[PDB]
Amino acid sequence: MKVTVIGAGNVGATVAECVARQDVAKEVVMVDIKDGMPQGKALDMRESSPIHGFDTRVTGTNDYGPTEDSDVCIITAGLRDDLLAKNTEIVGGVTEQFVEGSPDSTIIVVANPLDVMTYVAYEASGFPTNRVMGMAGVLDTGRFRSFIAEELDVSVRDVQALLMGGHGDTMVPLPRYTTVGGIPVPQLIDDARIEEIVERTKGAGGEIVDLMGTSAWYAPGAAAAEMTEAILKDNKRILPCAAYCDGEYGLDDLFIGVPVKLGAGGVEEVIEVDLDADEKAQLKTSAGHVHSNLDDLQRLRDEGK
Amino acid sequence: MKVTVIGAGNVGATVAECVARQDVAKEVVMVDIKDGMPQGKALDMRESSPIHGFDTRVTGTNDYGPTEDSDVCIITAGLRDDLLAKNTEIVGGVTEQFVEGSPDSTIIVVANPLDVMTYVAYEASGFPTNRVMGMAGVLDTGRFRSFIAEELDVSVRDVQALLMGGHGDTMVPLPRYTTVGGIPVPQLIDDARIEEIVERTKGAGGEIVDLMGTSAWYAPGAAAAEMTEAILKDNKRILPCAAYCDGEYGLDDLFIGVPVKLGAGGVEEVIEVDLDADEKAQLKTSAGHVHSNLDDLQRLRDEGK
Amino acid sequence: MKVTVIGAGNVGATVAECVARQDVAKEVVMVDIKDGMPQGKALDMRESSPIHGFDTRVTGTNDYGPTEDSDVCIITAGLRDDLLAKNTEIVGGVTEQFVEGSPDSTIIVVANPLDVMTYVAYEASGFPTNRVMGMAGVLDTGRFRSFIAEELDVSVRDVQALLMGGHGDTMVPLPRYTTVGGIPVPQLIDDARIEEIVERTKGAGGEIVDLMGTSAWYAPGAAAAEMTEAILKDNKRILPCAAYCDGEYGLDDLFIGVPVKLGAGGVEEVIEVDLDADEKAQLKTSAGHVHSNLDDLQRLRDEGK
Amino acid sequence: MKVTVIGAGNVGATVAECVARQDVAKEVVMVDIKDGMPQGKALDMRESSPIHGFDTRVTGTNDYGPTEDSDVCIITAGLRDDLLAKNTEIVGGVTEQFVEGSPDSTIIVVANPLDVMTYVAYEASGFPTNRVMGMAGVLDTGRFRSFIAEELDVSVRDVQALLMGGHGDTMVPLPRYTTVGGIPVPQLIDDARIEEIVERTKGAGGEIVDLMGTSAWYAPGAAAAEMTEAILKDNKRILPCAAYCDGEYGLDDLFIGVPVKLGAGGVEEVIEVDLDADEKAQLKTSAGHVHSNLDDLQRLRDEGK
Repeated sequence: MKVTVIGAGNVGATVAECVARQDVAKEVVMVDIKDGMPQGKALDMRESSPIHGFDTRVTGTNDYGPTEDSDVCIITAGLRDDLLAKNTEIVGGVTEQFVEGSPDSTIIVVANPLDVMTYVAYEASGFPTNRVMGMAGVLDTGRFRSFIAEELDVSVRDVQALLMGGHGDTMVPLPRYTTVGGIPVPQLIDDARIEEIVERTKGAGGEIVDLMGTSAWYAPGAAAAEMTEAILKDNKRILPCAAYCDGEYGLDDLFIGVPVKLGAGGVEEVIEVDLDADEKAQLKTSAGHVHSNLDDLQRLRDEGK
Repeated sequence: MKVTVIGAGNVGATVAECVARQDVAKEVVMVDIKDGMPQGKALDMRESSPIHGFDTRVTGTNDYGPTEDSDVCIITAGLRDDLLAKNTEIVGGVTEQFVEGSPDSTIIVVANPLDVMTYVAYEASGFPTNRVMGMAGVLDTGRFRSFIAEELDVSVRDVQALLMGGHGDTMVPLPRYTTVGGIPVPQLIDDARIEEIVERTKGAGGEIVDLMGTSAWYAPGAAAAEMTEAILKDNKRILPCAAYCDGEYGLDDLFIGVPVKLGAGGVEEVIEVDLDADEKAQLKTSAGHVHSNLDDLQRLRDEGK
Repeated sequence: MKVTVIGAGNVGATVAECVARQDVAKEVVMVDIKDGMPQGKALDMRESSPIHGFDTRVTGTNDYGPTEDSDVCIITAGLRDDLLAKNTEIVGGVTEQFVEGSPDSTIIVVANPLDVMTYVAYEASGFPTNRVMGMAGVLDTGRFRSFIAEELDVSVRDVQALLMGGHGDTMVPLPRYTTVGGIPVPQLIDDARIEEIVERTKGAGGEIVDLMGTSAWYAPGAAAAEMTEAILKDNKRILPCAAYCDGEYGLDDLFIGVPVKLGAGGVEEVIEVDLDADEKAQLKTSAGHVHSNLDDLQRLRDEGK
Repeated sequence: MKVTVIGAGNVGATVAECVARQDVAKEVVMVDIKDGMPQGKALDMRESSPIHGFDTRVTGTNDYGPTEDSDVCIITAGLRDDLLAKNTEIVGGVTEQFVEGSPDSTIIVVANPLDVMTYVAYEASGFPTNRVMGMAGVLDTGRFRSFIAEELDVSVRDVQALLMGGHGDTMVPLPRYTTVGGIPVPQLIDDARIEEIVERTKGAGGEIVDLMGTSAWYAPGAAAAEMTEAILKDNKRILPCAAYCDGEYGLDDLFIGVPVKLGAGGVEEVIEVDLDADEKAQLKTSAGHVHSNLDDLQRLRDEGK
């Protein structure tokens, strides 16, 4: 099996290196427009291979030829209307370039705004809906779990969480569907502290930008690599991702963050969890925000932007 | 760090090999009364070490000298009144033999009946209550999770469960504290099927005996090795184990299956989860059964048995 | 990918569990004639899967239906003329039963006498020579490396060794092709001690039988599982195995222990290392012994045995 | 156990993340002068911890307080006379700052020029010679092995190599002490191709700089993390590192690249491999170059630089 990562910056390179370390794929190919960068990073990773002990071949290139016949593609290239326009162009374009040579692939998008970029890639791909998804929920939940584990001083291995919706303010937290060793977290942490943690999770990306002046990559890269492993292994992970919904949660014709079953078939099922009145209202708001962005897309298209 | 496993039969040898494969401990020592068995198994494991790639030294012996200054001890030696008498003698005796040379150790008991044998070891040890525990819940939950994952066709990595109480009929299942990707399992599986799975979990040990004519070891060994890793790593796992309860769940002066935080301090906390009326009634019944066994212990002591 | 293990005794079950723990194959199937044993062991392994964290499905059966469309098969069923006759019957028979349903598989034999049983399986298989091999060298080298690492008090990770030929007296040790952190072992250990270690390696199987009264399984199982991983991953391991030689080392028409490149194509290359006069003489003797066994095969066939 | 990494740039952060992923240390602390960078990177790594599944706590700070009572320290801070002066100041200074709070630590230096910086740190540390070493050989050998594995199309797991001396032109390659599955590489690759690979290894750092415009970090970080693991695990790895030599190879009073045994005692032994006339001449030249740098140090000290 063969994996392509589009974009060889911090996030893309992290995806590539994490997939290569798993030693499941035969090859991982980084493609990027910047001459020499994917080549240098790939060479550095290959030189690390005997030390870590993986045989996955890592390649870097500026052309799409070497990405041909890929099984999985992770799209990380990407920098309100200006951004939507700029990233739409980047994501749509690289998707077109990629799918010509890999018609049987499954695509994982990591570009903002994430739910809308997932749709942009789906449309440019010509693939069925199950073959395109976005990484967000796994990062958001990894963050939430890390904060919970820190608060309780418990192993991260025993904290599980479900989060839905979009990123940031439109992210939909589900503390009652967050557990520690099977125990719902509201039994262990009080409401005010849970709400503090929810707010930190919503702003987590910006928090890191504020500290170091650029956005995260270790956790975003790990999250996309986990989704890649599930596809390659066909192991049926249940993870929250940006996925096409047809009727679930009463949403339709929409890519948004939902729990899914992931395997060789891409998004094999969208799981429907019970949401109470307030949670439905939050999800409705988040869906409204995705539709707003979709509307802006067409307006910007109309205007030649 | 150094680990002793008392008993070099199928379960003990599995504990030893699993701990050695983790490559955390410097040494693992199997001690057993049968001349040549722990020696042969340890030699076979050492000869496997370059193939698997672990440096943990595995030793086998018939004497307690080589177990001295151990950090963790897992007691697996062990074959109603006849059994209680026989295993009490074995477990109490090996505990006495062991603790003389390892006064600073933490003990994990794997002998039936499990809750009572955990007490027998505690009493023979002279250790504080936090330093002695029994393996049961991790095996029971591993079983329950495996059945759930099989039923839903989902990754075992995404199924979590909490079970309390004793083994078998007195095991206390908590399906509402069982989740798949964060989603409570009763939302996904209907009541009749959940009850089928609960009953299979209760009888799981006997099921294997009925198939192959002797009791399990891969899963019991893995479970005790997981508990050992938590102590060695001080990683604060939240796991159900037979632990001393002082007031939790309204139980007192009692070792029974409860969720605990495990680390270098042994049982560092007993976590109290919310139990509804029926669950409390089930736990009360299970506690009653442990007390019955404790009563039988003293009767058999009185009678010279 | 799918792996079958024929024989669910100590060695076969170890192969199965080790392959399942690697979490590379989708399924591992143990087949054995003894009702209930493979079923019980497979169930125990499945119940361990959430504790260890693997999604490979382990199945046990008494029939060959469930082994169909396997990619790799490891044959471990098997108990001088009496043994050769008995194991020839077992190995030839199970091979016939297996290949009917898995015509595209690669076979790894673990039955004694190993070089001759590898040929017996090849003949019963109808497969090309590259698709059938025997496990011996990886076990012998794992043993030799473990003894060297113990003698020097160095990591097993840094000791490498090459051994050729058959098992036991006809095993061909190559101390000058044995290194520690790249340093040939004769520079570190003196001749008399190297010869002690060579003799221990030759008798290692019997040593364990003498200690515990039955033969090893942890290291033999690990060795066959390593060979299985190489095929599944197509990672091009260079390992000593019983392989068909056409001209290499001047041997012809012969399965015997040689360094090979292993990948998806089975034995992809037989590597020819330089042997000095004494080493050639030893290999010639070992080949003579394999031919003797091959001769006995046909004599026993002639005699209706 | 606790690990400090001085410098939170690409290399230091890679060391930290690699050590944290091993899940052996309780805590890893990155310290760096740049406000916010180690904090941001550490937060990103902590948020990745539930996804990868490690409990090692990663901390970032601009002060040395949080590094106190560290067991291992990896020094990666650091940018001919100008460089020697600049890095001497950085390395000596951070060493002084660090050892005040961690008097029982072992130090691994990753700053250029590597052999001389290892001495600078040793002198600033007040530690015995066994407690200070430099990372170079493991990176150089990882590179050489990767090139060999690529050339032969074999697993990196089966290629081992020994390299001594300094970095670059003064690096001392030992192709006859380089093996593939135990087979010396000159038996498989011809002289001209081996020399090509040796020259590529010598210039490997510059090759990457030439491709991407900045120096490597995946492989350098992996190499220092491997050395850290050996100390933490006390596993007795035999690896080439910059270590203090007292009489070995006829060198004296000198830190230079040699094969060593690494464990809890730091550099526990310097192993002496047999060198032929040409190899001795190469090592003598490399030692001459280290002494030249040592001489320059004192000249620059004399001159107030």
